[PDB]
Amino acid sequence: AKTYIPWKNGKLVVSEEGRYLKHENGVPFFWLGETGWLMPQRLNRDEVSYYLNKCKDAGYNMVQVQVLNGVPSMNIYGQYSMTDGFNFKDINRKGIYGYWDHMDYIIKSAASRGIYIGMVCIWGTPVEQGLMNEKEAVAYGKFLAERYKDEPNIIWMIGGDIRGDNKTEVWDALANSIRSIDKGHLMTFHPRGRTTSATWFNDREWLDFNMFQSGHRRYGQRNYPIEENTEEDNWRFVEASQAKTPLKPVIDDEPIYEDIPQGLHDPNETRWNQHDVRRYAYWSVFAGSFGHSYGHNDIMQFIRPGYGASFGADGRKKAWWDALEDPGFNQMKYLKNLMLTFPFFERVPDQSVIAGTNGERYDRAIATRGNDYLLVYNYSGRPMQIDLSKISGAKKNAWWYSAKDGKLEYIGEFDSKVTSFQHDSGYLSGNDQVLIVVDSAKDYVQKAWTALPDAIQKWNK
Ligand SMILES: [Cl-]
Repeated sequence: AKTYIPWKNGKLVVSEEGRYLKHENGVPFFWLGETGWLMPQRLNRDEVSYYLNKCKDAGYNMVQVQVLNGVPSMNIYGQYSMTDGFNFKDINRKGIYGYWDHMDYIIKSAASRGIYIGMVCIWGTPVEQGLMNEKEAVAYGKFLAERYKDEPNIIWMIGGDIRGDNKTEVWDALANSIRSIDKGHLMTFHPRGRTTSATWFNDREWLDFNMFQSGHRRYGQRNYPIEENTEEDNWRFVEASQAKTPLKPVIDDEPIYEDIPQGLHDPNETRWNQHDVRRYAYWSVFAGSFGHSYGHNDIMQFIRPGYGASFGADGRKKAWWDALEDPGFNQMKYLKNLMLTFPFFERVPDQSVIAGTNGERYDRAIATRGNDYLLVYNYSGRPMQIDLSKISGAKKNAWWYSAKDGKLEYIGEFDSKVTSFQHDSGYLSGNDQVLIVVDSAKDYVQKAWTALPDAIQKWNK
C-alpha cells in the first residue's frame, strides 16, 4: 500500500478533551517515536535514507534529533552549524552543501516517509554551559522558525535533558521567538531524567503538551525528584503531569533505552532489555499518555566501530545498523496498531477496571478504557479480576493480545460482571499480554482474527 502521509489530514492539534493529538480534520495521531539524537551530526545522506526507511517500516511516525549538540555543531561532512555565533544572515552559501542544507535534507527525507522530525533546537548541555544566551536564543528561534515554518513534518522541542528551572529565561526566549512566527507546529519541552516538563511549563502558552523522561534508573538506584523505590513506575509521571490544570497531553519521550545499562554509568551493570522496553511503553500509554517514544542505546548515538561510546555501547560488538534489527525496536508497532484499533478520543486511564487486590511493581496490572472497550496490560501474567461492568453491553467478547509479536487469541463471550482472567504462559517469562474486552454489539475486533489488521489503512484511502 501507498505511503501514509499523516499531514494529508492537516496540522497536528491537541484534541478537545486535552489528552490526545489529532489532525485538523479529526483523524487521530498516535505518536510512535524513535530516538535518533545524533543523526544531523553523524549520518551522511544515504545513511539518513536507510535509517528513516527502517523507522517507517517499523511503524514510527516521529523521529527526534538534536538539531545542535554543541556551539557550534559539526556534521559528518565537516560542516559547521555556525560561522559567526548565532548570526545567521550569511549561513547559506551558494554551491556549498552546508550543515543546514543537510538538516533540510533530513526533514525532506522524513517527509517522503510520513515521519515528523522532533526538533530538539539545542541540547541542554551547551545551554547549561552558557554557550547560548537570551539574545542569541531569540535570533536562533527566528532563524529556525523562518527556515522550517512551511515544512509540514516538524514538532518543536525546547530543552533537552535539562530541568525547566535551569536557564529558564533562555528557554522561554527561544520558545517565544519560534512561537511568534510558527503557529502551524506543536511545541513542547524535553526535561531531565525523572522529571516532567509539567513541573515548570504546564501553564506556558507556548507549550502544547508535556513530556517526561522516565529513563534510565532501576528500582532503588538513588545512590532526588521522585519517591524512593518507584523509579520503574513511569505511570507515576503520567498521573503527576495530568493532575495539573489546565489538562494537557503527556508522553514518555525518553523511557529506558534498549541495551542501555541500568543507571547508565556502569557498563558492566544489567542492561535494559526488550521486555523492559515493552513494559515502559504500555505502562505509560495505559496510564494516559497520548503515544510513546522508544530509544536504543546503539541507535540514538549512531555507534559504529572506531567511535567512543556513551553508556557502555560498543561499535565493534553492535553498530546502529545492527540495532535496527533488535526486538524492542521492532515491537513498538504492536502498541501503536492496538491503540488505533479502538475509539481513540474517549479513552481514559481507569484502574477501577481492576477488581480485588492488584499486584505491586511488575505485578501491577494497568487498565485503560473507552465507553464500549477496555484494555488491560499485564506484564507478569499474575491472575486478574476484571470489572466488565465498567464498559457497555450485557455481553462482552474477550481476547488475549501478545505484546511481543501482536498474536491475537479469542477467549470467549462473558456476562457483564467481575470476571477472573489468567493467560496460559510462563509467569514473568516475557509473554506479557493485553486483555482486550469489547461490548458484544461492537466489531472493533473479530473473533477469528489471529492478528490485528493495519489500523492506519482506515485513513489511507
Ligand atoms: Cl538540569
